[PDB]
Amino acid sequence: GKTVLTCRKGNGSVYQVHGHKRLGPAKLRILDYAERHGFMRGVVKAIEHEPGRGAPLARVEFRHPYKYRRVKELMVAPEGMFTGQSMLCGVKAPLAIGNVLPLGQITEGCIVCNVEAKVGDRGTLARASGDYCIIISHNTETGRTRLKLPSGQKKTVPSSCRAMIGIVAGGGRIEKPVLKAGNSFYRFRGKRNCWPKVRGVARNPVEHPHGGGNHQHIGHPSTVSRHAPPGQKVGLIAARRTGRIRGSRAVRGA
RNA sequence: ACCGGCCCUCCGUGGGCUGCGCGCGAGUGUGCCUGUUUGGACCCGAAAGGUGGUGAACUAUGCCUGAACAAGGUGAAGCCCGGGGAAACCCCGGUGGAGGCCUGUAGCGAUGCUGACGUGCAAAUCGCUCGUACGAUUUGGGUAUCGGAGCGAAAGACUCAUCGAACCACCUAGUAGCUGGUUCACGUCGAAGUUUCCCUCAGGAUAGCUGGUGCUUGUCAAGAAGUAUUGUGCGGU
RNA sequence: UGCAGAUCUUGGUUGGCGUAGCAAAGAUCUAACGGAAUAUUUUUAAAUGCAACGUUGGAUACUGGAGCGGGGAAGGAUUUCGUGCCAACGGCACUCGUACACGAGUUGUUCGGUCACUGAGCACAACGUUACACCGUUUUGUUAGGAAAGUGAAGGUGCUCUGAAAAGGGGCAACAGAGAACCUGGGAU
RNA sequence: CCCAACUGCAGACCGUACUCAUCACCGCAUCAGGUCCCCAAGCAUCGAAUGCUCUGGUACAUAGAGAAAGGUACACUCAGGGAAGUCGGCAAAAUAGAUGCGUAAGUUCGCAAGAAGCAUUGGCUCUGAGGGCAAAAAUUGCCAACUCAGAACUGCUUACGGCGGGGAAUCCAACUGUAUAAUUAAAACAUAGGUUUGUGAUGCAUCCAAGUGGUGUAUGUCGCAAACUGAUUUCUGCCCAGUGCUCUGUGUCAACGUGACGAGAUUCACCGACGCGCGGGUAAACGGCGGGAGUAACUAUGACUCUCUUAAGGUAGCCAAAUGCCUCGUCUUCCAAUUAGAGACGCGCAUGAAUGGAUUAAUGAGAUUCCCUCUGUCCCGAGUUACUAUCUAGCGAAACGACAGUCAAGGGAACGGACUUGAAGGGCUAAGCGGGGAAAGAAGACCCUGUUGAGUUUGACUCCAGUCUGGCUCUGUGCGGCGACUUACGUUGCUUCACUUAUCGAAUGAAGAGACCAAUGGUUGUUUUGCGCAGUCUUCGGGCUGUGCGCCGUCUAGGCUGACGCGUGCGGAACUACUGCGCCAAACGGGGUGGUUCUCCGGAGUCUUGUUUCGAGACAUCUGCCAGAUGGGGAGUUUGGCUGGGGCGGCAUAUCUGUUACACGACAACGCAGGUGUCCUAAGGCGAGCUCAGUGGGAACAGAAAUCUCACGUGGAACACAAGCGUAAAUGCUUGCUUGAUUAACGAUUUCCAGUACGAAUCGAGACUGCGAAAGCAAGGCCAGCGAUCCUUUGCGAAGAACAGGAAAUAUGAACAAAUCAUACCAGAGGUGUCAGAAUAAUUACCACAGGGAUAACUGGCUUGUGGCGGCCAAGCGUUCAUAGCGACGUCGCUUUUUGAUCCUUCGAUGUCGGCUCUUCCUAACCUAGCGCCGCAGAAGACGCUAAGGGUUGGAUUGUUCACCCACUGACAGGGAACGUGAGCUGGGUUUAGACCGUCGUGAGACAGGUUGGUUUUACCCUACUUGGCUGGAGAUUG
RNA sequence: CUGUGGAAAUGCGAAACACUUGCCAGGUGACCCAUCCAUCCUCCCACGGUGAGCUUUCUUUUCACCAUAAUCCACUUGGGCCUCUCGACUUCUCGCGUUACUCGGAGCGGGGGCUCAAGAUUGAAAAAUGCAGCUCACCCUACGUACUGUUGUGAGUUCGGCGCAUUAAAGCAAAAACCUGGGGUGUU
RNA sequence: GCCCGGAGUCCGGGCACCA
Ligand SMILES: [K+]
Ligand SMILES: [K+]
Ligand SMILES: [K+]
Ligand SMILES: [K+]
Ligand SMILES: [K+]
Ligand SMILES: [K+]
Ligand SMILES: [K+]
Ligand SMILES: [K+]
Ligand SMILES: [K+]
Ligand SMILES: [K+]
Ligand SMILES: [K+]
Ligand SMILES: [K+]
Ligand SMILES: [Mg+2]
Ligand SMILES: [Mg+2]
Ligand SMILES: [Mg+2]
Ligand SMILES: [Mg+2]
Ligand SMILES: [Mg+2]
Ligand SMILES: [Mg+2]
Ligand SMILES: [Mg+2]
Ligand SMILES: [Mg+2]
Ligand SMILES: [Mg+2]
Ligand SMILES: [Mg+2]
Ligand SMILES: [Mg+2]
Ligand SMILES: [Mg+2]
Ligand SMILES: [Mg+2]
Ligand SMILES: [Mg+2]
Ligand SMILES: [Mg+2]
Ligand SMILES: [Mg+2]
Ligand SMILES: [Mg+2]
Ligand SMILES: [Mg+2]
Ligand SMILES: [Mg+2]
Ligand SMILES: [Mg+2]
Ligand SMILES: [Mg+2]
Ligand SMILES: [Mg+2]
Ligand SMILES: [Mg+2]
Ligand SMILES: [Mg+2]
Ligand SMILES: [Mg+2]
Ligand SMILES: [Mg+2]
Ligand SMILES: [Mg+2]
Ligand SMILES: [Mg+2]
Ligand SMILES: [Mg+2]
Ligand SMILES: [Mg+2]
Ligand SMILES: [Mg+2]
Ligand SMILES: [Mg+2]
Ligand SMILES: [Mg+2]
Ligand SMILES: [Mg+2]
Ligand SMILES: [Mg+2]
Ligand SMILES: [Mg+2]
Ligand SMILES: [Mg+2]
Ligand SMILES: [Mg+2]
Ligand SMILES: [Mg+2]
Ligand SMILES: [Mg+2]
Ligand SMILES: [Mg+2]
Ligand SMILES: [Mg+2]
Ligand SMILES: [Mg+2]
Ligand SMILES: [Mg+2]
Ligand SMILES: [Mg+2]
Ligand SMILES: [Mg+2]
Ligand SMILES: [Mg+2]
Ligand SMILES: [Mg+2]
Ligand SMILES: [Mg+2]
Ligand SMILES: [Mg+2]
Ligand SMILES: [Mg+2]
Ligand SMILES: [Mg+2]
Ligand SMILES: [Mg+2]
Ligand SMILES: [Mg+2]
Ligand SMILES: [Mg+2]
Ligand SMILES: [Mg+2]
Ligand SMILES: [Mg+2]
Ligand SMILES: [Mg+2]
Ligand SMILES: [Mg+2]
Ligand SMILES: [Mg+2]
Ligand SMILES: [Mg+2]
Ligand SMILES: [Mg+2]
Ligand SMILES: [Mg+2]
Ligand SMILES: [Mg+2]
Ligand SMILES: [Mg+2]
Ligand SMILES: [Mg+2]
Ligand SMILES: [Mg+2]
Ligand SMILES: [Mg+2]
Ligand SMILES: [Mg+2]
Ligand code: NA
Ligand code: NA
Ligand code: NA
Ligand code: NA
Ligand code: NA
Ligand code: NA
Ligand code: NA
Ligand code: NA
Ligand code: NA
Ligand code: NA
Ligand code: NA
Ligand code: NA
Ligand code: NA
Ligand code: NA
Ligand code: NA
Ligand code: NA
Ligand code: NA
Repeated sequence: GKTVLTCRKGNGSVYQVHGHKRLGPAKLRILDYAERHGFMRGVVKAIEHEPGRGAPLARVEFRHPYKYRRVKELMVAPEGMFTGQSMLCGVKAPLAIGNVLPLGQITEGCIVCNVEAKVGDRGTLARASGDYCIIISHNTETGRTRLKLPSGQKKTVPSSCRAMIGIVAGGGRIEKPVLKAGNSFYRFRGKRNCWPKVRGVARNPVEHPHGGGNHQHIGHPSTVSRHAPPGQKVGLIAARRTGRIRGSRAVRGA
């Protein structure tokens, strides 16, 4: 046979991200001495749109801690951010929408976004259009905090990780029907080469495990093992169950 | 009878087997022809397999930076002015110019005549007719992804007239129980398509039929005869 | 070391045969001149030198500005110009020619490129891997466990010492992007 | 030294001609193909449509003459009828601009829509409406542009170009789009909408020979990766038994470990993970979703009942549907007539629910039926034009070419140009034509064979990457817990917890770590910080253990309490406010030392048993090496034979009996009738006694059949089994005793046969025996019942005796000895049934090669069962009467228009159904001519004779031949000619590649099932035929 | 005096309104459709002067031409802003404006000003050029010399108005080079 | 063939195959 399309994407030749018009990575500011002992004040200068992303971004301007110069950062904007607003980051920052605080300084039951999973990672959780986390409890003996992720899972992180108060802007994006193949064409223009999609049963036996036959059909169960080699692992991978879901859903993941 | 080897018995000047043994040597070197075997192997011929390199100017898809798209039809939202009504709200006339909207040039395609040509203008072209024509649109240059690999709105399509595995050189004069060929004269002889075994049934080995070289002899006849006679046996058509 | 055949190899010759044809894009006519291509006869004029070629004037007609108009890129590289010339070539013809021969022609402070920008991208150095570099990384601000700055602010001396500040090696990739100081007339071919 | 206005001098390098295309580029070429950019006039007109023209550019494409046939056309017209043509309205005709009026069902309310349909349109002369700019303003004056609406008069030959035909229905796909360059544009793909799965980064998917390597990821669940269905509306039923996927506590599974016997190799015991088994879940995972009886007041049907059975027994819906074999189903409608269309019905070979069911407005170069208009598609053809062909001037090929070119019959390799017999035939030739040359092209692609392949699949055989799992190593420090070992003290195997230096993850331009707040810290230190107590050692110098006291060692914003003590705190000087945009750098000062110059110290806290900082941490998410499972993701190879083709079937593949078999022996077929892969310690061996099957006469229950008795009884019984042969004081039956079913020095021979092996059998010699009084019989059950090389495995070569290897002691392990281990020689056993003995699953319609007429699918040839057409005899039918007309039970033929049987010709090719067109032949006579006969009154008919000269139709449905209806007629006969006729046509069907459905298969795929779409090439040669001309010749050229 | 004028929008240029690659911050480069108005230019008309065409009859007629490069100097239309009006919708429903989807106490409109963009006019260049006519005029062989002439309210047309500027789950590259300012140096 | 388990021993499992 020939190589399956799932394996060909791993080479990454014509299937890499389109990033010519992107503005760069969106991160919180570097954790330094000032943020660990006091607070730094910044000003929101502009709200900008980046192709391939749903949530808007904010340009915040700070003063350099040690030099006579200005530092410009690029972050994911929470809902309610406006131009001219003052942003405070540090252990002594107050509790308000748009501030960045250590997780141990936020009262249980608050809504946060842009949460670090490692101290100094500069934000890796709850970054999509309308997502947020919820603080559940603090453990002062071990200095750890418990969070509820947008997927419904619970995670424990060190209390020195930072987070932003509020929810990400741009929510409710997936509620509008697309109605046209042309609209999907423009949506994927800024992400990567992955659309349109051809079904496996419509291909030939040389290309896909589902191809071939005088009728269009899979001839074997479509649930495939976790240990299957690449080129054989297509269909529903290591599925614990199949079919229409009746009742309360279970929590996805491991 | 003797030499070597394996044995049996009543244990003898018994017995019975076995050797590519002995039994007054015949070998060895060289020339030449014929036969068997390996090699390119009497001459020409596959579909395949492997090692290393060259191609995205045809064509497939992504990216960067440029260019292009007559003339009409229909008439969405928003806005204006009038009426009706207790209200809620409803109605007419304008304006405006939306749409993977319609007719239709250029452009991009290729439905029918199963038209023309069919040793052509052409190793796919020509004529009418036909699809679409502000969009998932057409197009220049640059750049990125390939050979058990690349790319594909998927037809096993396309990757320089080559693709159900490209091209170039080499291993390679690849192997072929199968098809084709195989160059002077006269003379003496002259067949078989049957038996047994073989993954054997388009092929071999084996016996038979044939040729050559003879050996030992005889000469009217040995171990002669596809025939009779006499005698003596066999038989169930 | 002897050939009649292997859809055998390489040359030459051959009937078919002066045959099949040389039928898309409408079309030419006339006088004069040129040319060896005539108005060519011994044995009145027609019935015995046909047919065809270039230039100029006139006539007729086509292309019909999405042109058999005027300029460029890719590609080609003397096909450009003058004079001469008709053996072979332009599947008919040639006195014509993008044919053949002999000589000529391309001029920039300002036009295009470059000096001198970045893009999709490439891959020297450094490091790592490989039996073997002919392998990998090398723009998400950016090489390398990584000492890659050779520049020089204020100040002193005299008419040339001491040192503040600057993180992230060296290149290439656009003749349609960025950039770029000149216009008309000519009797000047 | 800086500058303004001038001025003086100098301004480097490469490109520059021409072209950019119906002749300069790529297509072998000056090729009707292809190739990016800029400039773009006048009139008609909505106009870059189309037609004509000024500027600029061309007259370059081989020409002249000129009404043959047949052709091509970006050329036309036809009376009357109007699809009767055809598979099919293919092709052509036809509608058409603008303005006014008007417009159906259905519908997602947007559309459908230009729905459908009616009317007007020329020319000329007039009239009205629609505006700007000025002024001392419902006024006056001046002036531009081309639309719209009317009136009178007058005319038509309906008159350029350009420009939708329309309607009623069924099937499929929602729509725009894509897509097999060069035979398929579609119902296929995509799409929006819907559902499911994995996954919180040390992740999921995944590239890669390898590394601190790479992609989705410049990302973070409203995300990324992997599948299925295919808009909206209304819905999506039951099954977890099978296969798969997935989640939890003890049988089995490997290395590594831990112990034993032994001198050691060897061997044994215990321990030992994932996985597989057990136990759950899961169908919008692959898939699946029944039989048989009876039963209601006429019959029918069966609401009802019973029965067998499943994991569940097809629910809502829909149907002779692109799915129904029978089948042209049955009823209605459409027509004069319908294998067609529509609407109904449903025990549906084999419909059915995201392998999606049902329905749908709009859309479609998609499939099908009907209607209006229109027509040369047809009845049935005719006339005209331009370019060819035709003749001439110039120029000038190819294909093909054994040799050649008149027929009839015959035989022949079964369809001759050549051969046999007959019949024609003077020579040369121009234009046509498609009967023959089984004409040309291409070593048949269909079918079969080869110990040839390739693409694809999986439950084939043998393996490899990837994933998971165990062991060791990487690997360090303490305090404990639970066991083990050996005579409570020492090691060790697992572990709880606390550490940090190995290692791992992340961030940062390695940008402020920890302490100073003080110990179950260290105190051998940069330039001289140690001092005691107790115990115990000593090289007599001083150590070690445990303890104390000094030293290392130290500052600070704020806030409480009594400058200065104590506690707290832990490195701190921040506009408010409810939410909204200001500037900050290259040091001021102050001390010490130098002469208000130059330097040090603060401003700006000190220190470092040292790690850049966080997180984890001796684990794995790390490195390497062994071990196990999984693993069509990938590699390699295989997938019997015979055969009235091959396949399915069968075994004629190794073997036994009777017959074919022709009176020695031998003899074929997928010939006939039957057997074999076993069974028996007795069913083997011997001695003795006896006589079987059956029949007849007799005896309580007792009978046709129980047991007893007498007689006859040539085997009619028995002998394991198939059959044949054989046997009577026995080869049979009963009984007694036994192990000849052992060993048997390589003795010889028969059968098959090569005079090989294997199996079976025959005649002997030697040992020890059995039964017999003995002679004698017996080393299986008479003849069928079985197996090479290599490899594995068992038995025999006991103990002693021999001054030496001998008649009589098995041999070797090569320098030699002791004990193990291994090997050799002889006789058996574990098996090859394809049986003289390879280790082996499918598919190809995407297909390939070498060959085969040794072999199938057409024609032809032999045959004629079957099909068709006839005779002879005469039981009966015919009011009686065998024979007007028929004729059973039987029997004799003919034909090659059916289909079978065979395999002779053709596989380096003879174009494979039907229709259209055209000619000819046959007679078994439908009509037409003339007759005989009747159950012939007339009329209409039945049967038969001579006779093939003439004739033999128009339509609906279907690809059809065939079939069946409507209508006309004198009649609507049957057949042949390579199942006449494709270089004559057509291409509907059949039979490639695309795609859908049903059934089958795990799958790739299959179906003589249904459906839609799918290049038809060449004549100029010879002959034949049709016309057209030139010209010799009687010794048919001469005598 | 130590740049300077104006209450303000912001103006003033012979050389001190000098320097600023120590440093920092902005901007230009730099990107967006369609409608409407519309540049350079083209085509039509009107006005008429040079030469040709036709003229049996008509035609104050038909045709050709009628031009101004770069560079430099000195009233309109549109946008933004300042000032005054002791500042408008006080009051049953205010006002300005576009073909068009709207704007105003966070300051409409009106008078007067400042500034930007696109044009108009005037002049230097520039008539000395170019194009036609005459060329039996005045010459002779010279490319020879004199001389004459030199309106649009139309219809098209992307330069510009024009962007924080299009459908948008689509939101329209970057850098060199250059410009200005904040601080600082400098003149008295 | 090995390990088992359940009945001198027949079945059910998990493994292993040079005549
Ligand atoms: K040889
Ligand atoms: K190539
Ligand atoms: K429109
Ligand atoms: K309709
Ligand atoms: K369209
Ligand atoms: K299509
Ligand atoms: K199509
Ligand atoms: K289509
Ligand atoms: K001629
Ligand atoms: K000629
Ligand atoms: K000629
Ligand atoms: K012929
Ligand atoms: Mg990238
Ligand atoms: Mg900062
Ligand atoms: Mg397909
Ligand atoms: Mg596969
Ligand atoms: Mg298929
Ligand atoms: Mg070869
Ligand atoms: Mg091979
Ligand atoms: Mg290309
Ligand atoms: Mg259209
Ligand atoms: Mg054709
Ligand atoms: Mg296919
Ligand atoms: Mg050879
Ligand atoms: Mg031969
Ligand atoms: Mg002879
Ligand atoms: Mg064999
Ligand atoms: Mg020769
Ligand atoms: Mg000719
Ligand atoms: Mg021709
Ligand atoms: Mg013309
Ligand atoms: Mg020529
Ligand atoms: Mg030349
Ligand atoms: Mg780059
Ligand atoms: Mg440029
Ligand atoms: Mg330049
Ligand atoms: Mg051409
Ligand atoms: Mg007009
Ligand atoms: Mg045109
Ligand atoms: Mg036009
Ligand atoms: Mg020509
Ligand atoms: Mg007619
Ligand atoms: Mg008529
Ligand atoms: Mg018909
Ligand atoms: Mg048609
Ligand atoms: Mg209606
Ligand atoms: Mg109409
Ligand atoms: Mg469609
Ligand atoms: Mg379409
Ligand atoms: Mg095609
Ligand atoms: Mg749906
Ligand atoms: Mg649907
Ligand atoms: Mg199940
Ligand atoms: Mg049905
Ligand atoms: Mg049907
Ligand atoms: Mg019909
Ligand atoms: Mg079914
Ligand atoms: Mg279901
Ligand atoms: Mg189905
Ligand atoms: Mg459409
Ligand atoms: Mg279509
Ligand atoms: Mg004949
Ligand atoms: Mg012949
Ligand atoms: Mg062949
Ligand atoms: Mg064979
Ligand atoms: Mg395989
Ligand atoms: Mg005999
Ligand atoms: Mg015999
Ligand atoms: Mg006896
Ligand atoms: Mg015997
Ligand atoms: Mg197919
Ligand atoms: Mg044959
Ligand atoms: Mg042949
Ligand atoms: Mg042929
Ligand atoms: Mg033929
Ligand atoms: Mg026949
Ligand atoms: Mg035929
Ligand atoms: Mg044909
Ligand atoms: Mg035919
Ligand atoms: Mg024919
Ligand atoms: Mg078909
Ligand atoms: Na799809
Ligand atoms: Na399907
Ligand atoms: Na399916
Ligand atoms: Na459209
Ligand atoms: Na042969
Ligand atoms: Na042109
Ligand atoms: Na460059
Ligand atoms: Na050109
Ligand atoms: Na030409
Ligand atoms: Na589809
Ligand atoms: Na299951
Ligand atoms: Na049903
Ligand atoms: Na029907
Ligand atoms: Na750091
Ligand atoms: Na066979
Ligand atoms: Na017969
Ligand atoms: Na007759």
